Amino acid sequence: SMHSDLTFCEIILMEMESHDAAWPFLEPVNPRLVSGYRRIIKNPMDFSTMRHRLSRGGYTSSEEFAADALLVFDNCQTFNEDDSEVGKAGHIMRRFFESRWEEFYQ
Ligand SMILES: CC(=O)c1c(C)[nH]c(-c2csc(N3CCNCC3)n2)c1CCC(C)C
Ligand SMILES: CC(=O)c1c(C)[nH]c(-c2csc(N3CCNCC3)n2)c1CCC(C)C
Repeated sequence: SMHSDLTFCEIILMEMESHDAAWPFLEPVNPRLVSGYRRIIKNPMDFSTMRHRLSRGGYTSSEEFAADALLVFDNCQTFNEDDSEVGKAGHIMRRFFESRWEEFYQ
């Protein structure tokens, strides 16, 4: 399971999931709702996958956790136009994440 030293990451992820712009990213991108996603996006990521990975001990370090967070936002900007609803949400969430991360990494 998760080491207590990563509790700050668990909290950041909880706060991300609660954010008004998080709704696109809560669960894996759903083939029932959009086609051609995994054709393009070779490493899908979403907050529920991260939540389960963190809780089971699948992140040994905070850097591995942060890499998956950034993968959510990198995938979003690779697939979606910047002015689309999901594209805009990804930019909001990246800023929110990076602002929280910078409290710890400075
Ligand atoms: C392609 C993409 O990057 C997307 C991401 C990260 N999310 C979503 C999305 C949209 S609507 C929804 N849910 C989740 C589950 N609950 C119902 C609503 N997820 C997309 C598809 C965008 C567009 C093609 C509709
Ligand atoms: C239910 C669902 O599967 C959905 C699919 C495929 N797309 C969208 C979507 C994208 S953007 C937008 N709007 C609505 C009108 N006002 C705000 C912008 N709805 C949804 C609703 C999901 C909900 C979590 C927001």
